[PDB]
Amino acid sequence: ALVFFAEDAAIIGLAV
Amino acid sequence: ALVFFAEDAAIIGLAV
Amino acid sequence: ALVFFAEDAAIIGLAV
Amino acid sequence: ALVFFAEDAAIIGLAV
Amino acid sequence: ALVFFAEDAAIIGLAV
Amino acid sequence: ALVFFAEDAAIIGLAV
Amino acid sequence: ALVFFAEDAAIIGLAV
Amino acid sequence: ALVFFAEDAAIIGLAV
Amino acid sequence: ALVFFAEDAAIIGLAV
Amino acid sequence: ALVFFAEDAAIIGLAV
Amino acid sequence: ALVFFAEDAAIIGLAV
Amino acid sequence: ALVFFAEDAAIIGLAV
Repeated sequence: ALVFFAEDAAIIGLAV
Repeated sequence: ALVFFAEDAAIIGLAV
Repeated sequence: ALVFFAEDAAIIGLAV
Repeated sequence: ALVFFAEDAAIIGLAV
Repeated sequence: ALVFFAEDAAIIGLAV
Repeated sequence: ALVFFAEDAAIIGLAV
Repeated sequence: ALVFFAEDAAIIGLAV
Repeated sequence: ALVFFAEDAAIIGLAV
Repeated sequence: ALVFFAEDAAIIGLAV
Repeated sequence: ALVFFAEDAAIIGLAV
Repeated sequence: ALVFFAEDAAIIGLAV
Repeated sequence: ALVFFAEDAAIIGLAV
């Protein structure tokens, strides 16, 4: 799976 | 809001 | 073009 | 995280 | 199918 | 323009 | 609604 | 940044 | 395949 | 046009 | 919910 | 990388 990143604090993974 | 990242140079935020 | 990032290991570019 | 909405019944969250 | 919402006035469905 | 919605609290517009 | 464009020939609308 | 196009009238930019 | 357009200068194709 | 697939039962087309 | 498909091996569901 | 599918004929991969 791919893991995108986004700041939400911390930078979290968004895994697909 | 979430902040995505992209290189455009520098790595800019893309906020949603 | 923009370059997004994703972990796949290593963090790869995804260029648009 | 953001929560989008969609009807599926009920209107469910889609969290990112 | 899922139905997203968007204001366009009225709030319309966007069905997928 | 279209206005999507997301909970972030409050439900904010995301306009396109 | 918004109308995006894409070549498919001709350039067609994609309406949302 | 990239600029997408959409008819909304006129054809507007959507910049990212 | 579909070809989207974006200004980047020139208007480039983005083919899918 | 492209036709994506999704299970919804049956696997339906999503045409663009 | 919808289930998209992607090869990752095996073809996995991506449910929304 | 992930490989999505779309009919375009044949069903082609779309790799990310």
